[PDB]
Amino acid sequence: LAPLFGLEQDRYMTAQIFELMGIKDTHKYLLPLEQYQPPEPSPMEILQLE
Amino acid sequence: PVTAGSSSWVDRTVWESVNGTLQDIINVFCSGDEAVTFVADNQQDSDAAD
Amino acid sequence: QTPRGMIQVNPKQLPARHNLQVVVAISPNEKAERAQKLISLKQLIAADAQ
Repeated sequence: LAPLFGLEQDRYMTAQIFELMGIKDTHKYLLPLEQYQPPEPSPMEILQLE
Repeated sequence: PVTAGSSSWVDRTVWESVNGTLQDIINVFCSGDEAVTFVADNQQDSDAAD
Repeated sequence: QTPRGMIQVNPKQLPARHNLQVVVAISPNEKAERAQKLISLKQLIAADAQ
């Protein structure tokens, strides 16, 4: 079921959770999805690929 | 204080009752580190409640 | 704290009561429980790499 349950879903979920107990997650706790831009590949990843 | 021979002592229900309920109101509302904490419905304004 | 320095928040900029839930009669130790909630949330969020 992971294929559906990716990133956004997870963040929403977790948030909700938080939002029940610790509210303002947005900006001190968990980076907002709009800005959670994917990581650049490492030199170790790249050199092993080539 | 009805008459000199009557030994007009007076009971203190009312007083032992008030201090009772007062004991508990203070224990409940003035006990905490704080009086109140606001809470928001949205992460949009969570940063203001504080 | 982000720049660490009084932001003169035009108060009128604030939200309305409409949006605001208030609570009273806080436990003197709400701190500790909030903290344990946070560390539990932390173990959790660490558990999932996504």
